[PDB]
Amino acid sequence: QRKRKMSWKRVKG
Amino acid sequence: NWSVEDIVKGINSNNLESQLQATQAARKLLSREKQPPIDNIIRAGLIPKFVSFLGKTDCSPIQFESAWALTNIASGTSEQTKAVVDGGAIPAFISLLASPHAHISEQAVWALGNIAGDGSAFRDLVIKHGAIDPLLALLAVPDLSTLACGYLRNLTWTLSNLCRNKNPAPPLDAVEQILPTLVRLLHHNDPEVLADSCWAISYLTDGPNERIEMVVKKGVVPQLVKLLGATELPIVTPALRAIGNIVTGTDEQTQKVIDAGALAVFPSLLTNPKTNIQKEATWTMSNITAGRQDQIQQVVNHGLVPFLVGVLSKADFKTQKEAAWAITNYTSGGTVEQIVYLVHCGIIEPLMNLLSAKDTKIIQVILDAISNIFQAAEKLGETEKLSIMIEECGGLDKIEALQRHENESVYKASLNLIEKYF
Repeated sequence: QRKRKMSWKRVKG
Repeated sequence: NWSVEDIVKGINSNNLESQLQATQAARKLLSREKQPPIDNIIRAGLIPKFVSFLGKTDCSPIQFESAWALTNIASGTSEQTKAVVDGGAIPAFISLLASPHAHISEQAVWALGNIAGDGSAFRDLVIKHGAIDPLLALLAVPDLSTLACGYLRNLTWTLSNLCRNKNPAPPLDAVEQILPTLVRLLHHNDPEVLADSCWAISYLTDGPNERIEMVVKKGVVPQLVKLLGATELPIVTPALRAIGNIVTGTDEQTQKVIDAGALAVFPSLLTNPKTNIQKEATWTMSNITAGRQDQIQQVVNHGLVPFLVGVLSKADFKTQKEAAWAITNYTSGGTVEQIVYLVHCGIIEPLMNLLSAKDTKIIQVILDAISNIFQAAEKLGETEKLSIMIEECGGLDKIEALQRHENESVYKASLNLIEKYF
C-alpha cells in the first residue's frame, strides 16, 4: 500500500 | 493611447497634474489586451517614479493610477515582477492597504497578490515586509456580507497566493495567522470566494502530513465535502484537490474525510464528464484504498467498487492509470473477502485489457495486483479457478508475451506468475 502525493497572476483590464 | 515617449515626458515634468495625466495614460496603455508594452515601460525607467507616486497621500488619483499601472506590470513574467519589487513597491503597497479610499486599498491588495503569486521567494518577502496583519485587518468585520463583492474576491485571491507554492512552503506562523480568516471565507456564499478559498486550502494541504494536520484541526473537512457537491466546476475542482491531498496523509486524517460523508459524492465524481475531475477522483480513491481494511470496507459499502471497475474499463488513460493504482492498493491491504468481492464485481477482464498499454509503469502496477489477487486465491485454494478466468478473457496471452518484454521488473514478475499458476 502506497499513499501517493500530487492563474497566479491577474491583469486588471 | 499615448506613446511611451510622451508618457516619459509627462512623468519627468515635475508638474503633479502633468504626471497624473501621464500616469493615467500609462495605465490605459498597460490595460490593453494585445501585447501591452510592459518591457518598453520598464526600459524607460518609469517604475521608480510610479512607486514614488504611491506615497502621494494628497493626490489619491495618482496613487490609484500608479498602483494600477504597477499591478499590470507585476502581472507579467518573473523578470517584470522583479522590476516592480526592485523599485521598492512592496512596502509602498503595504502602506496603501490603510488607505481610506477603498478602490486604492483594493488596488494595493491586487498588486501584492501578483507579487506574492510570482514564487516562493517574493511570497516570503511580502510576508517579511508585514503584509499579513493589514490584509487580515481589512476582513475584521463581524459579517463578510457587508463588504463589496469585488473587494472581498480580490482579498481572497491575494490570501490564496500567500498560501501557494512550495520549496519552501509558506512559513508555519504565517499559515497559522491566515487560517482562521481563510476558514471564514470558505463558508462565504460567493462562488468566486469559495473557489479561491478552496484553492488556498488545496495549497496548504499539498505537503507533509504536519501541514495537512494544521488544516484538518480547523474543522474544514465537512465544508470541503459540502463544496465537493457544488454544481460549479470552479468550486468542485479545488475542493476535490484539497480532499485528495488530505487523504494522502495519515489513516486518521483520511478517516475525517470518510466520516464527513465524502464517499457519497464519488459515484458522480467517478463518472464526471470533465476528464480532470474523473482523474483526480480516481487518484483520491487510490489513496483511500491504500488505507486500513475498515476504510476499504467503506469503499465497498458505498458501492464504489463497480465504479472503479467502470473507470478501469473505459476512461482517459491517465484516469485508468489511477484506477490501476486503486486496485493494487486495494488488493495489497484488503482482506480475502474484500478481494473476492473485487473479482466478483468484474475486475479481472478490464485489468487484463490494460496489459496492452504501452506504459511500463501501469504494467508493473497491474502485475502487482494480479499477484496480490493470486495470494488471496491461495488462501482459498482457488488459484486454478482464477487461472482459468485470466485465460478465458485473454489475459494469459498478454502475461506470456510480457515475458519477452524489455523492462526487467515486467518479465520477472511475468515469468513468476506463469511458473507458479500457469
